[PDB]
Amino acid sequence: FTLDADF
Amino acid sequence: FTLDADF
Amino acid sequence: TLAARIAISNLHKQTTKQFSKVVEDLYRYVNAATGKPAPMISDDVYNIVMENKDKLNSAIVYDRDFQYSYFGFKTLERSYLLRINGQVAERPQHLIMRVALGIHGRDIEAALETYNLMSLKYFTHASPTLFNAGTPKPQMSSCFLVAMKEDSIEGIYDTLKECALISKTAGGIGLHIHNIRSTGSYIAGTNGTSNGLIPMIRVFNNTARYVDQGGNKRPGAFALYLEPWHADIFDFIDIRKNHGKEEIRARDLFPALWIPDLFMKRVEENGTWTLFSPTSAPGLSDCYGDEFEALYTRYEKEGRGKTIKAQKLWYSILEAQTETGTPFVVYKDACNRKSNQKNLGVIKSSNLCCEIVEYSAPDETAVCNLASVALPAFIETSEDGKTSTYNFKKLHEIAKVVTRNLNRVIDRNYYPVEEARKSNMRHRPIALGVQGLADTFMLLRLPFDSEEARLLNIQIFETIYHASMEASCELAQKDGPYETFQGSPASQGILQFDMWDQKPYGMWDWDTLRKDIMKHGVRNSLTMAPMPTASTSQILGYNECFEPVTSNMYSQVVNPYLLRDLVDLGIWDEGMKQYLITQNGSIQGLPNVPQELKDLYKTVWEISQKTIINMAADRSVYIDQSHSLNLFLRAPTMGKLTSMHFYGWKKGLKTGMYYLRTQ
Amino acid sequence: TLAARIAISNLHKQTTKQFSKVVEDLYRYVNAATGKPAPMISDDVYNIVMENKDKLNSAIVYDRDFQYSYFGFKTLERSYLLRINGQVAERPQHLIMRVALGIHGRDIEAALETYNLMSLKYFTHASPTLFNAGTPKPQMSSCFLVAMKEDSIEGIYDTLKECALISKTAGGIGLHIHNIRSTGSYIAGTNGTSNGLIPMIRVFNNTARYVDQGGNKRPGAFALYLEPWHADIFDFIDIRKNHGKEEIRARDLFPALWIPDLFMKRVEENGTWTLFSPTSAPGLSDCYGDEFEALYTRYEKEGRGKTIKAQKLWYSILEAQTETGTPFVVYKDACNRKSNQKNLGVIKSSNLCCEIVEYSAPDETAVCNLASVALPAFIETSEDGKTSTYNFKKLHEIAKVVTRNLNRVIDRNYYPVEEARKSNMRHRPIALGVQGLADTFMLLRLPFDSEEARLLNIQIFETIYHASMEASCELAQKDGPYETFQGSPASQGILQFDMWDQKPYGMWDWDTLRKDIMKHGVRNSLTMAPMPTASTSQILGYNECFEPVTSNMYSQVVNPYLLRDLVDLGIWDEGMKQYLITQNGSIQGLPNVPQELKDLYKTVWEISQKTIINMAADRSVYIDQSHSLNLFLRAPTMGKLTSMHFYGWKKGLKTGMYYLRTQ
Repeated sequence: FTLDADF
Repeated sequence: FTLDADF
Repeated sequence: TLAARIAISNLHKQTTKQFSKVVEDLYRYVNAATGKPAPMISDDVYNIVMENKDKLNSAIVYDRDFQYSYFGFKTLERSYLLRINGQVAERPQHLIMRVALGIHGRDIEAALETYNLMSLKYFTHASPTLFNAGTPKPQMSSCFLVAMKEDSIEGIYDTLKECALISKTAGGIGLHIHNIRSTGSYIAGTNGTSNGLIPMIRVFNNTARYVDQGGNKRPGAFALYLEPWHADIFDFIDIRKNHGKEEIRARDLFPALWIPDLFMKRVEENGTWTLFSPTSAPGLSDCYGDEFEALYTRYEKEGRGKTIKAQKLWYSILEAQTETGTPFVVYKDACNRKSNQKNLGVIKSSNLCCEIVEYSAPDETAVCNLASVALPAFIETSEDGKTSTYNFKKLHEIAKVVTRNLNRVIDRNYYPVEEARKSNMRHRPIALGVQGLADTFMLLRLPFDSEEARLLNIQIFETIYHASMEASCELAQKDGPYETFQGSPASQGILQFDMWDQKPYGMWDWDTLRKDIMKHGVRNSLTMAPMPTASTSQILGYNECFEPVTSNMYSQVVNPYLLRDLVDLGIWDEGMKQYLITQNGSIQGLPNVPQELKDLYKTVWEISQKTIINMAADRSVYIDQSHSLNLFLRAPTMGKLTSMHFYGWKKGLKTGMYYLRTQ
Repeated sequence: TLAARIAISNLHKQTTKQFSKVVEDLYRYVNAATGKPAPMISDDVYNIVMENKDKLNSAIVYDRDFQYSYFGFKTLERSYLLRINGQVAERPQHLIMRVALGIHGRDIEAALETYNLMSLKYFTHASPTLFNAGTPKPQMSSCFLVAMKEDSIEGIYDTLKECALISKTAGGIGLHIHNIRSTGSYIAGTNGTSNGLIPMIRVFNNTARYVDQGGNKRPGAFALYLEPWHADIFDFIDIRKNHGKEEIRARDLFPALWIPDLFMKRVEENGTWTLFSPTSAPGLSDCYGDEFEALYTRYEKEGRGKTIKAQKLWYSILEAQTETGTPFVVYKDACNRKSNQKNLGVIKSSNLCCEIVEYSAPDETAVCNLASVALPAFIETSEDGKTSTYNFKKLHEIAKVVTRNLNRVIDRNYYPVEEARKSNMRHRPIALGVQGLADTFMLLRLPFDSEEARLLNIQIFETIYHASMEASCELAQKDGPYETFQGSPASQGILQFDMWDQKPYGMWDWDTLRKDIMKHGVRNSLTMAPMPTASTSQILGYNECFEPVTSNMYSQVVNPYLLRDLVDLGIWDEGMKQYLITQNGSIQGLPNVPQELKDLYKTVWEISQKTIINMAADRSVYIDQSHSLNLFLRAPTMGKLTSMHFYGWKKGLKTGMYYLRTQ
């Protein structure tokens, strides 16, 4: 679970 | 079409 | 078998014996999972039991619980006896005493008379009555006949609502849809047209399935009624067909044909038949006989529909019937010409099982509650030798009791929709039936197709019809005639056999009765509608209703009577069990069985459907409403079927055919 | 292409030119097949046209019919222009003049102002308005938000009825079902339990399909709204899933999540989440924010439901969204905290396209009528050189007109159900939107993700919001405030940006407006809800609403702006057509295209969804209701998606996600 990703 | 048959 | 007493004794060991205390528990019951207090007994019956518990507890003869068979009792346990957190709280006698109170309320005399006769197996009430009698929302009625309210989304969806409300409780549905416009029809305020009955049917199919929730026994199937001039007729009759596009079928609903005489003549004379949309040709379903034929022929002239070859439809109908057993056949003109309800208006359908013939409109949903008399229970030894007497006086008197019961039910019923209450409080129809005709013939040593069986059939139904009309006239002396009595055939002294232009058989005094009726009226607009009795007859251990046996075996249900005889001849052995299984349950063409046994244990596939049809014709003159005439064909042929239909049709049958059971 | 003028000129050759006469024909029309007189114009508009025909016929500039493209006009012909026995009676200008009258009635001034601006492509009204305006039963509204009436067969079936009535006319549905008990729940007076939402959903699926009749354009799809604490939540979100049992799916309805902030926190902090049946835990949908979290946590304490791992649900939601593009995501607390309708009660759903945020209850069905402004139409040359001005004064003034229109519609609308009329006459919500943001950025030579595009976006929505509130305040001076105005945020001088705790951008005078509003009220409780604009933008020749372009090609729809530039550089050839097809419509990574063109013609898969989300966040402070935020993922990953959701969620978005469009 990650809230810091390249989108 | 037949009305006279063995039933 | 001895497995019965094992299971029964074991139920006894897991259930309290004092009725008042089982009522207490049932009434005090609480849903442990939810903390909700969840009573299984009405207030008024609980009270009644409490105000009478001594008198009630000691009338119960718990021995009578053994008078059931293994398959019978398991039917009772599996679906009927009230349960508490997963297992059985009620004994058979409790169910019975509870049903008796639910019917009779404060009339403890009657309640005890009902308890006694039922527990001795003289009669039984329909399943919804066994389920719900004495319980908080006592929905006791089996039948609802619903008019499609209007050819509009509002009408359609109002009807669907109503049907969900009905199906949710007990109660099957006969729904007539003659007034719905067909595929291609114009819709105001749009350039699209109607996709006809089939899509609308799929809606009802879907709602039928939805209303079936958990612990299965909130059923209530749908039969749908259509006149064969409807433009969507060819799709309609294929509803249950095993193949074709799964968006044009509807596998949980039943097609029933509401056939005018005209259709049959056109077919016979190999003529034309015209399809209409109700929009392009209004009123067809609101007249019958001559009126309809005039009106129809005019629309035909005016070019209002599409003409085909009548025998095209006919052929298709036969193919659906062969492959699926449906559509059912009920003759619209026989039903209307010969109904004591004809002062109400044109009747537009029968019911789920094709036995009810009652008037319905958008504001009036016809209801019926049903019970059945156990015919074998009136068999008596003479001053012996004979043991070849039927006690028609006992039968007359039980029918009297059953009639009074079915009347109480009308008043003590909880109606699922206001249309049903309005209808039933107005006309008060009732429906008596029978089980064990086959047993009775057998016990009296009568072949089903004998002239004795033919005579006994007639006498039986004459006394039930007589008894019920008599009991009913008595009630009208106590409470007044039902609201719409004035103007009926019966007010004119026309009774059912009269309407078939027949003298009654005369074993009972019809003139005195007829005199009394014109004088005082009747409480009930209708009284008799012999019905399928599927599971009730199973509990009593008797053959379905008024039909011959289908087998002398089943899974290894061996005909008690057959078996007795085989033994009384020793010829019953071990290589004997061997034959009746290897042949589906027949005894004919066996090497060493007396001819007389062969003639007596004819299987329904071995009996002439002509015989069948005659007997239904014979009893029909004493049948107020109709009856669920299943037909059985050996090696079905399109011609056999055509003959069978026109034969019953010409015999003036109302219900020409229920299921077609085959090969 | 030149195929447009060919088709258009050929429509001209097959249609009468005098408007009054096409009205005559449309109004006099008769269904030849049925002999039914079948008018396509209302009485009141027919009359109006007759009482004004000279003035009306000569205002029409039939040249303006050419201002449409090939794909555009064919969209108009195929579905929009009124037909007579199979072929097109109306010209584009007729459709427009008819819509103009249907909106304005006797106000010929306004009608002419609307005709002019529309025909010049300044704005357009939603599809149902184009279909129905000026016609006999003018159902002009696009949106209905329906409350499930009650957790009972009556409520369910009453709701289903209502939805069929709505779907039948124009109009999509957002239906909230939070109050329906889940699988296994107790039902009084039976030992069966509920089979939950899925069976009940299949009923609605079925009715959705049924209500779609012939000549296809009686659609009106369903979106269904559920809070994620509902015990049936895991089945609910899989409705559109491509596999699994075909008796647990429902392929024509859309799942939309009505998500409390609490759900998102639980997920984030990797904590617990509890499922409840509404029965076991009442009121959850009738409070929000703090109230809800207190109430919820208590039910959690009291052991009323089933606790899982929050990220279990979360994971499932993401999988449904990946595979199907649904469920949609709308934040229940953002919607309620920031709604001018908060004096009405808790809002329980959005709509079919996730842009409407309006109050609904069993007796109140929220309605909205929509129109969209054509953003590119306000682009102007300066005192040239520039051609790099947006005319915000013209935009302000058109928005003013569109607002007055949408108000007329409220009054001249034919409501399909009484709940819809009661709702709309009370609060008078309105919904302005836009198309051509992408075009506009392009024409101004602004990359979608530039700081200029970011600024222009803000200014645009500030002037539309300002304009509409101003036009609306004017109406309240003419007719009084809408019935429930007193007590709203706006009555307190709290406007939408205030509710986001933000100073407005200040290109317009908000204090004077705010002063006027507190003084006089507003006619409309809400005014702005930018929407999908699917086919209307297609007719105008602009990109969908407020999103970037998805391609620079399509089938061979070649970006007019891209193309212009390629040519102005000669580099556009024949082996040029070759690249933009071989790559799905991108120009990046092409060898010989100026960087500036690359940056300008970024495809939405090439734009950062963070950028997207920021811009929606920026404009959202001026959005009364919400907007249909589609999200586009390149190579979707569960983590990418989680980040994207919490990002918009933390940004305070109301609609966190509409469709998830992928790969």
